[PDB]
Amino acid sequence: STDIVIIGGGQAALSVAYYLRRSKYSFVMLDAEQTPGGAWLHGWDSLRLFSPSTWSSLSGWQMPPTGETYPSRDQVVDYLRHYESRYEFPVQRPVWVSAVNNLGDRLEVVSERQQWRARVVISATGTWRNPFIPAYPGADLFQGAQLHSAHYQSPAPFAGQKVLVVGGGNSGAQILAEVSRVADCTWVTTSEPIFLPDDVDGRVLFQRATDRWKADVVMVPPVKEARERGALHAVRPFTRFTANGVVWADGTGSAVDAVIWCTGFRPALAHLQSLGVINPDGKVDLAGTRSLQEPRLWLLGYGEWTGLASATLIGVGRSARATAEEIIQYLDS
Amino acid sequence: STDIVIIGGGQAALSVAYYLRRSKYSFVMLDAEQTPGGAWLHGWDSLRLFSPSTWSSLSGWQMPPTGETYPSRDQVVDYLRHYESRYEFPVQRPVWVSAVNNLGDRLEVVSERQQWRARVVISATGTWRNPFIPAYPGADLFQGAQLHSAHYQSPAPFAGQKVLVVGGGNSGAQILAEVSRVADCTWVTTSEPIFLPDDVDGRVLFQRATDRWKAAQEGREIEQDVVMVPPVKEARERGALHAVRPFTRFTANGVVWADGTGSAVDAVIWCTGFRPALAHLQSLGVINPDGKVDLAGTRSLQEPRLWLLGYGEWTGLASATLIGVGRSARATAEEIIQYLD
Amino acid sequence: STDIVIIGGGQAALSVAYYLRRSKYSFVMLDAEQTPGGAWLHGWDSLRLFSPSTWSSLSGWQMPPTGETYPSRDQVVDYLRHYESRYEFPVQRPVWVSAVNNLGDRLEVVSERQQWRARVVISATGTWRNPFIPAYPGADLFQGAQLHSAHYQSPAPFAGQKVLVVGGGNSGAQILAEVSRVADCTWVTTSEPIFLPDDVDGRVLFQRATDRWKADVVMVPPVKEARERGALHAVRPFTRFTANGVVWADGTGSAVDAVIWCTGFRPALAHLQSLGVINPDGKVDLAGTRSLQEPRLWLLGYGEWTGLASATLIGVGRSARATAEEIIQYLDS
Amino acid sequence: STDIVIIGGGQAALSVAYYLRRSKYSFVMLDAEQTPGGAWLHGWDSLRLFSPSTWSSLSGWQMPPTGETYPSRDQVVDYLRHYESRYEFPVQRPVWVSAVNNLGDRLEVVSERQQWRARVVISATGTWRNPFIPAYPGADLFQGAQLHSAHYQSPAPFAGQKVLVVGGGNSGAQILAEVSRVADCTWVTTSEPIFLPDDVDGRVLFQRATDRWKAAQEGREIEQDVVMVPPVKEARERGALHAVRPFTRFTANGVVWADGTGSAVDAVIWCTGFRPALAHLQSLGVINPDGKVDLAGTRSLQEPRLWLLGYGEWTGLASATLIGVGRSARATAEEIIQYLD
Ligand SMILES: Cc1cc2nc3c(=O)[nH]c(=O)nc-3n(C[C@H](O)[C@H](O)[C@H](O)COP(=O)(O)OP(=O)(O)OC[C@H]3O[C@@H](n4cnc5c(N)ncnc54)[C@H](O)[C@@H]3O)c2cc1C
Ligand SMILES: Cc1cc2nc3c(=O)[nH]c(=O)nc-3n(C[C@H](O)[C@H](O)[C@H](O)COP(=O)(O)OP(=O)(O)OC[C@H]3O[C@@H](n4cnc5c(N)ncnc54)[C@H](O)[C@@H]3O)c2cc1C
Ligand SMILES: Cc1cc2nc3c(=O)[nH]c(=O)nc-3n(C[C@H](O)[C@H](O)[C@H](O)COP(=O)(O)OP(=O)(O)OC[C@H]3O[C@@H](n4cnc5c(N)ncnc54)[C@H](O)[C@@H]3O)c2cc1C
Ligand SMILES: Cc1cc2nc3c(=O)[nH]c(=O)nc-3n(C[C@H](O)[C@H](O)[C@H](O)COP(=O)(O)OP(=O)(O)OC[C@H]3O[C@@H](n4cnc5c(N)ncnc54)[C@H](O)[C@@H]3O)c2cc1C
Repeated sequence: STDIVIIGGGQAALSVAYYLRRSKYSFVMLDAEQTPGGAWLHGWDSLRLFSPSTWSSLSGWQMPPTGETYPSRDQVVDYLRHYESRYEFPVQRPVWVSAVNNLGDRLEVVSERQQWRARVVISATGTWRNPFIPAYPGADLFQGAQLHSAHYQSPAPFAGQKVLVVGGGNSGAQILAEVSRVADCTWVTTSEPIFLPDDVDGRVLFQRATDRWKADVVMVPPVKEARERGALHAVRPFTRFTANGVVWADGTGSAVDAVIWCTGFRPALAHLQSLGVINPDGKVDLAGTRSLQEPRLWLLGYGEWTGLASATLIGVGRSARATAEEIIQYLDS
Repeated sequence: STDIVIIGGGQAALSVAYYLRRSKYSFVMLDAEQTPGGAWLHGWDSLRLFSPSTWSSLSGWQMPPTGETYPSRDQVVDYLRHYESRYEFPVQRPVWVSAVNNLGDRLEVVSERQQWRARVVISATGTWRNPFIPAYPGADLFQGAQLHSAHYQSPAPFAGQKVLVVGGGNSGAQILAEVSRVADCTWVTTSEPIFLPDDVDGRVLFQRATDRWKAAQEGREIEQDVVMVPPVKEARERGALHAVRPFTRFTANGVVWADGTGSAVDAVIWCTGFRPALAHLQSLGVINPDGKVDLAGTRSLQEPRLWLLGYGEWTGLASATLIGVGRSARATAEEIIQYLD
Repeated sequence: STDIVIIGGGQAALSVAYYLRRSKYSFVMLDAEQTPGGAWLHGWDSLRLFSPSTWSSLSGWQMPPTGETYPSRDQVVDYLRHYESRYEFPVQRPVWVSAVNNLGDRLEVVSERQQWRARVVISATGTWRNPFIPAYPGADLFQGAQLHSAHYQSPAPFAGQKVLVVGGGNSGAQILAEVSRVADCTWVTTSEPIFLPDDVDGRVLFQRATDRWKADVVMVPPVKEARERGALHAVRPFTRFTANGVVWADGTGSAVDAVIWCTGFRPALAHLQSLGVINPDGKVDLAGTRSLQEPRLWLLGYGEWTGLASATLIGVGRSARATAEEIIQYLDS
Repeated sequence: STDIVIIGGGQAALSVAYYLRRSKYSFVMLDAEQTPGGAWLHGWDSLRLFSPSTWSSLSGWQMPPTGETYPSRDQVVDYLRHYESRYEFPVQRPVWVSAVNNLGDRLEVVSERQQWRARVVISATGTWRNPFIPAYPGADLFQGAQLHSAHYQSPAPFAGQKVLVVGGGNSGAQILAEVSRVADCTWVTTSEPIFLPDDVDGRVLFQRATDRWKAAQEGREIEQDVVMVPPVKEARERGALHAVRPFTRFTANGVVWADGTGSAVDAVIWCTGFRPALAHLQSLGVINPDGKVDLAGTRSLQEPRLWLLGYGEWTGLASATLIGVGRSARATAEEIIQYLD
């Protein structure tokens, strides 16, 4: 029976925890992973961030520099691990929160073995656990291998395969870049993908949304190398799957052994279905981070819908600070 | 490492289990509840079915008869309890399945303490755990009590309250009927609610969809409501089933209607229904934009080792009813035995 | 060679014309119809507005009252006719504007027989001429009659037919109500339709957006009568057409002789394609009424995207006044 | 009241007309231009094709040869003029078709002064009249000159200017090549542009899509750029084909790039291409959300008395080219003669 339950223990949770720990109110953080790390523990082997440590730091404690390379997955995990420990956050892991229940004057946060009664709940569960794969005509038929980027690890199993990498943006480009080295790939995208200039990192992502808060594909090394191997040519979605291929709009067929779906993610709010707050679009209605339908619930770190850049290391701090503030207001009054 | 994992242990799971247990293939059933009973364990005190035991029976073993008329919640729980035990289904409870993962040639069904590798997964998790409450302007402001029908228990806490019962169909009518006796209620509905004739039960629900399933099967063309259970009939006689149309917004302690007038509201009981409770399938990527899965019959198009059973009209006409879930449950079992053979 | 060309001569054009005519600057209005009236000239026979004349008036001159009935189509046409004449707007009709061309320091507004050089263009062409019919699998096959609400006139040709009325909101309900009297109808809608209370008119539409600017189906008589004949039951979209029917999700077939598509309209900006300003969504990017890409172009009266309630008689005046203001500013400076 | 109305009178219209004129059925061609020529009448002064006359010929009558290499705009206009006249196509010009209306058993094709009742409509209106300019933050502010390639004529007005040529592919490269000589240009492109080898013309465009049409026909599986025309080659030699990536926003007299640096820009030539010019089909309700029509081949699914020809890859591989439009034009004629028979 604590004041604030933070569901999830990734960078967003950590961020809001940084801003609450000095306050009066109790909190616990529940996270589904074995160790610290958030979704980063499930990045592919070669995954690196698209901006340096300085543009990939949570509030307070900057990510330690990395030597001549954008931060690696393990390095991000490390930093979250150390960050969590540095500020001595009380995180219970592994814990799967199945539901958040309105018991009247407390919310109940429920897992298999334990429940927590709370005055406030912050849902910071990210997106990784809710990957999106669009349904195409023929999916029933397609015998070949299918793997969402969430679960992409290494290009080895795709060695020699006819592979479709599906979905634009950074994951598709980074995965294509890697898998095109060992397999014959086609990048399928809904729109012609748009690249940043070679000399700017994903900082420009943060910065664009700082301009918008004052009111596109990063050319990371592998992706740059893939341009040089003439492998970033994208095409438009196919019309349907066949048993071992796809048919494109022009009526032609192609063989496909494997599709890597880099089609992104939805907010992983399963644990909020019990609250009735999940809107038709699979999100929650918010003002800022705050649930309109349930104002003791805050949602943090999910995407543009919870705050410009909130689903980034550098960016999640604005809305995390503001969430902490609004929550401290709520609980004072 | 079994052949079929049935996620959930409500009447739908039971139904498909009845049809697989005689086969060669292994299965286990995982269910979230403490005991047998499915969502029925969470019905309100006075909840009764809208059709007799004969029209509320799973395959094989009929529900034992009940007096005067209509089976009670406990009686339905009882029958599921006994049904499960009668056919000796191996159900692990309580188990919360958090995700279904594609490991290549097995699906992994995952809970906190245990995982199961399976050749086939049947998701029969119902809707109760995914109640729907529509957002209205002002929900942020509304200080008064809010309770979805999922959690409605008894009218006692609403004693004397100004209550909105929101949402038509059977739950709203049955809850209104009960809560109007002790509180001042307004039934708010998107459309004028439509009542069945007083002398027909929810059997007509089943029957309509049998006509429509005779139609789809045979190939013929066809075309295209509140049961008057006792309490609901009584509520008509107390002139209490007058419904009005949605308000425009909440205020801190009321709602403002379209005409601009305000009303005080202490409590809103949302009888606005439920979505399919497929949280455990988000990990599979199969959840479509409408929060469902794309199916042919019960079968997942995107993931054909996954079947979905018992959720609603979208998994089969009448599949989300005791009597009705058996068609699609038999056909799921058949299709699954085909797949594995 | 005038200062302002107003393309289109419906209520939106009229509205902005009311606000410019007292100013210094010249303007002409070009409209495609034979007579005054805008899209109203193409309403079905029984079409009436969903709110009284007082809640269906343009600026200045109120619509004359109507006796115990919401204003009729002819009455709206009449009022536009008289309104246009009352303020002596110079409207050239019939004139089809095919394109708006950037000639440097003038825009050129082009029709077959005439061109106009202008400092400013206001596009107030409404939506009627750009009806939307969604494509369903099987449309190629469907032999039966098809008619968008734009062209619906009377229920007589549907006499005895198996009819699908497709699309919710007011047109579907009003057309269903009428056609269900003489044909066997199914109302197909993407979502369960939501009715206003019986004693409130489409004024509540205006009012909702006045609340939002300070910051759903009207039960018109026929539609009320149709509820009483138990005919407003809606169902969800079918999955596909067959040659003489549709197949629903449950796999069942139904015979359909006729589909009336009440699936609405897009903005009728064909004449702006030449300007390059039509965004991917088939609209123009705006601040208020003003084209971002082409700031001598204003768009008025189209929908929520040009202004809350701007596509209504009562509502179009806010954004029409503001357009006139912004245009008078532009041309002074 | 004719059988077939062909809307538009460019090379696509001509092509399908070649294939219908020997048939029994009447047709008329309506075209918006003052003279024959299609969009070619609006090409820039120095515009030449990217492949020789032999690879730029419509069906039947080949384009007459040209010296040194590559047919000029006037030469293409000429050939369309003569082609139209040679086969005596009845083309009404200038006629702007504003809408195509379904009157039941005829389609009505409408212009200001005249209407035509038709059993079949072929929309062959190209893309030129629907140029695309993407919106960037700051477009409201940008005071400097803006000109889509559609209207580019000559580099003279850009003399000495700081110019952005926006958009890759052939137009941007050809316009840059010309304007870089007289102005200070930056080529802005979404991706690094890719050049064909110096010794191959836009024939390779046709040929790629013949391989792909041999593939679709025969049923085999297959898989899935700037021609180095003379001026463009010259521009490489002047080191002027260096492209950069889109800027982030316009300012009043410049752009700000991603790195945060600013540049002055007097003029932007948008070589960002074209959409299908189907305005006259909005009235039919057939325009899909992507601004196209749903087709099987050339044929409208929603309105099967409507065919669309010559627009791009979506109406047929290479159909928006002189050499390429003939496959789909023959097949359209065939399908239309079938329909009417
Ligand atoms: C492929 C990829 C590349 C990216 N690259 C970058 C980059 O270069 N720079 C950048 O700034 N951002 C990047 N991001 C974005 C973002 O920083 C990561 O997505 C990060 O995972 C977001 O952290 P989070 O805390 O919002 O979500 P997560 O890291 O997912 O944290 C949520 C935590 O909550 C847990 N959880 C979920 N549900 C429950 C439950 N019911 N009960 C208990 N725990 C639960 C999860 O297991 C997880 O441990 C990238 C994202 C992806 C997918
Ligand atoms: C108010 C109301 C009245 C109704 N009245 C009738 C009636 O009169 N007659 C009739 O025939 N039908 C009626 N129904 C419909 C239907 O019979 C019930 O909804 C019933 O619960 C459907 O059974 P099910 O097995 O499909 O779903 P459920 O009964 O919910 O069973 C699914 C089981 O799966 C479990 N589960 C969910 N998620 C997980 C997970 N991740 N891991 C493990 N287990 C999980 C649930 O806890 C539950 O135990 C009614 C429904 C409602 C809401
Ligand atoms: C079925 C229906 C019912 C409605 N009911 C109501 C109601 O009850 N109350 C209410 O307030 N609103 C109602 N509306 C909304 C709105 O008031 C009407 O749509 C009205 O038509 C909008 O007027 P407008 O001037 O924006 O558009 P329009 O009336 O279409 O005016 C545009 C004019 O521009 C012309 N035009 C188009 N393109 C060109 C071109 N290229 N060159 C020259 N001229 C051109 C058109 O022919 C037309 O004459 C309704 C709309 C519909 C469709
Ligand atoms: C810069 C550029 C370079 C190109 N170079 C080559 C090349 O080298 N080789 C090659 O093979 N192809 C080339 N193309 C492609 C193609 O040959 C041209 O686009 C050509 O115009 C396509 O012919 P069309 O008949 O399909 O379209 P169009 O030539 O535009 O003809 C359509 C006709 O219909 C008319 N029209 C439009 N709307 C209406 C209406 N509502 N009513 C009546 N008439 C209407 C138009 O005015 C036009 O006269 C090029 C295209 C561009 C833009």
